[PDB]
Amino acid sequence: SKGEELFTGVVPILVELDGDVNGHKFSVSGEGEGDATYGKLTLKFICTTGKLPVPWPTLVTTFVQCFSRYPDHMKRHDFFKSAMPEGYVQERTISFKDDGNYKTRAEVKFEGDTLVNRIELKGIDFKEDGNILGHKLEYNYNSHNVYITADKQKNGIKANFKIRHNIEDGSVQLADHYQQNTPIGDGPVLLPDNHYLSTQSALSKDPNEKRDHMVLLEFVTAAGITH
Repeated sequence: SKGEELFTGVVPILVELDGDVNGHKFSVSGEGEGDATYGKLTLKFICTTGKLPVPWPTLVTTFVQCFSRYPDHMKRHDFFKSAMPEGYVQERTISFKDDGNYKTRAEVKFEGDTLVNRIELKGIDFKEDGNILGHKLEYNYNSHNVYITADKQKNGIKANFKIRHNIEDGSVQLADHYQQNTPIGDGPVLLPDNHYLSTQSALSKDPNEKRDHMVLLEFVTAAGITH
């Protein structure tokens, strides 16, 4: 795609989110950069409204799959870069097993040379002292497979996957994800064969930062297609 050529180097990223979870309103701003050549993301997020009212890990998937590394032989399956620069809408329902749900709608597109992810998040049905509103999730992150399929009538894609959040008692909080993405612009986009993105993420803190924040280092590779 022409879109692909926009990602051969390091690209600066901005993330802006506004959220309302059970009437707790909040905002997050993030900055960093992506290097799709290496499937690599580096960002720092800051809650600008005070304390974040949900655990940071629960927002990772919401906070730019155009930075995944597509092997050369899988170039024809990279919807995400093909929609650039005009971008794509990304919508999800995230269902926290035996707790509430997030519904997210985001638009991912270039503003100048910067790749931007603008998100609105709404959370309902949460338990006041469940794992989310009760802040019972560990500050860490597991490795997943994101299963993608074409969604031809939308000129886009779907994804379906299961995120695992470790709980501080040693258990696990499942977050089922269902995702749909729709291109914004009028150039041709790539409608892929079924495949998956293999993810890994490391969460950390900046020792000099006293605002509520998250540092994220993430690597993602497309897989599941041999030729």
